[PDB]
Amino acid sequence: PLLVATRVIPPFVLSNLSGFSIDLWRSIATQIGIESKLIEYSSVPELISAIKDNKVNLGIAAISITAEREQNFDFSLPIFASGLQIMVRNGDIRSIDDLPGKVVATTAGSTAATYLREHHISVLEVPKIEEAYKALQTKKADAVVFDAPVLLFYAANEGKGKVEIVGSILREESYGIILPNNSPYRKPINQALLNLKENGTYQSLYDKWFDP
Amino acid sequence: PLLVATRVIPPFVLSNLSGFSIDLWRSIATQIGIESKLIEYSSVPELISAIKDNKVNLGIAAISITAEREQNFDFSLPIFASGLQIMVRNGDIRSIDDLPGKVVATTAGSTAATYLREHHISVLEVPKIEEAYKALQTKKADAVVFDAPVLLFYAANEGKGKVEIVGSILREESYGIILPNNSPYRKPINQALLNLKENGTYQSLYDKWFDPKNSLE
Amino acid sequence: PLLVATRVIPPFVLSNLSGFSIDLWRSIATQIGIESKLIEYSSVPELISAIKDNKVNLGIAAISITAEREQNFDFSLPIFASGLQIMVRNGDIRSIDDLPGKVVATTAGSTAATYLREHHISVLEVPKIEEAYKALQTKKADAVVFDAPVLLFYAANEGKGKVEIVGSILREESYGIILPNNSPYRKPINQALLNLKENGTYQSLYDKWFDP
Ligand SMILES: N[C@@H](CCC(=O)O)C(=O)O
Ligand SMILES: N[C@@H](CCC(=O)O)C(=O)O
Ligand SMILES: N[C@@H](CCC(=O)O)C(=O)O
Repeated sequence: PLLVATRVIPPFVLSNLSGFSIDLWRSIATQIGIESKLIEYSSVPELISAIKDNKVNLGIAAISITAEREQNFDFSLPIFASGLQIMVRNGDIRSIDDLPGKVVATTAGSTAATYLREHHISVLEVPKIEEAYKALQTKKADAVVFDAPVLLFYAANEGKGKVEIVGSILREESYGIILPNNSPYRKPINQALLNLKENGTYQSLYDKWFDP
Repeated sequence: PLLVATRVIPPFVLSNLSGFSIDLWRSIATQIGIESKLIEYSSVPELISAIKDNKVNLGIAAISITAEREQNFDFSLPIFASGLQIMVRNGDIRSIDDLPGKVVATTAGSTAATYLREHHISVLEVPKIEEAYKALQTKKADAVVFDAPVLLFYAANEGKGKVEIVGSILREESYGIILPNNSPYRKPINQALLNLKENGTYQSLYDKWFDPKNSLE
Repeated sequence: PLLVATRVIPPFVLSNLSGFSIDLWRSIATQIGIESKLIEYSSVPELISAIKDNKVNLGIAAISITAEREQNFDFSLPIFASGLQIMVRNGDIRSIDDLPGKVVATTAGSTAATYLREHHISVLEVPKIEEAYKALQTKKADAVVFDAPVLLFYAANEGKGKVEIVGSILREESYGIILPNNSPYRKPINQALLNLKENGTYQSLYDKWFDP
């Protein structure tokens, strides 16, 4: 059976195991005709090490496809469109223009953390995005920078009436299923994914988590 | 010097060779240190066969990534977000629901011809994109179904005030660079494209050939 | 019980089920002592996928034996000699040389379709041949290219006085019973067919359906 590394980050991955990426991988696994075990990891870099250490066959959650990651690993066709975005409390912070000199929360080992560090912005790195939302509400942080879809999902729910997404996408990124190089499952994964997109399953799955 | 198959389809590929894909490939190639020679093909299947028979090293144009093509060929990361859309003369056709029982023109060997056939719609598969537009005017066809980006360009230009685009995207498709299986150029192309997006080059190219508001994410 | 895929296409397969291919299959099945269940399909490609999906054990109608099909599937010995033919309204169009720039109607998924596309002729691909004939009479199409035996049958029947078969055979094609690769029924069917061809049964069936 295929060993699949995952990471908790709603609405793509939730535990109690559910979410967009979970339903998607399952539809993909069945599409191919193989069984798989989901192994949770605390962060993206940990999930990546699992790939590099050959502990799992692939990884899926809300993994950004980046040049640096593509350099040492491989990816399937994109499974979702994302991008970095700023979120503030419900001001003096309206865009990236205002970030220098502020404290911004985000998850450790994320493309957001890397982007913030490159811009020399003071960062409060937390293990789970949920803790960043708390830092913002408690005012420990002045803003949050993370993947647009995740922030929007939050604003649409728990964050309702308590936050605001400001500015434009600071960095366009798409999600993908990460794999080791020369993986024999990349093509069957892409193949299945394309089928799901061509038969209407991807759409149904999309609406379930992003279209009420 | 790599042999690169291309197919004329504005505004991605134009010839008087320019266009969005022409500029994108040039950047990717210049960044990788690769030099190339572009070879023109008359249709998508004709371009695919050149790849299949090892007559070229890869191909780029407005090539939809599909399950069927992915089965025998490889694709880079998507280079564009596109999809099929309906176009009629400026009626009784406003959406997919209005196609069955009608005749829709499109290019032979296109994802649009496939979509139409599979949905049991009568399709006039022409060998030349321009002939599809004609078939609509001549009324030989009731409507045309083709890539949205291409129809918009034709509409805002040569077909301005003579045609109209209707309904939403029938099916979303992304374009990619098609490569032979196990191609050693796949990863470096992906790496190049990713950097081009990260440094803004991609963004600038897109805005050069398209209108920001029409982006399909 | 063997599942047999069929497609309605007179005079080989007609509904009222009869026709040359239907009578031939019955004689073959009776001889091999096999019980069969017929399943109708809307197009040749649909019938083919039924074979590929193991949804049927074989297929018989007016199925052309081509390299592309033989590469992915198998065939019995030919059950008929056919070929592509041009039909016009009741002159100028007489060969492929007059088809450039013309609209030629035929069924979607057929060898005629593939032939026309490969020769860069505009082809109106309809799901039902009946539409092809209508398009010709309505002048939407300038001609129709389809299987000679089928067009001849039409011209003698519903088409009498409104159509004309012109020119010679564009491309010779034989019909066969299509099967999945490694099919254990190929040889017995072949054996059965040969016995019918050798004891006069084939001749009788041929005369019954193709005698002027
Ligand atoms: N898309 C982000 C998610 C990071 C996280 O899950 O914390 C990345 O791949 O870096
Ligand atoms: N995006 C279409 C283009 C068809 C064409 O260029 O004719 C495809 O890949 O089929
Ligand atoms: N002999 C044709 C028949 C097509 C049809 O029945 O639609 C073929 O095998 O393609």
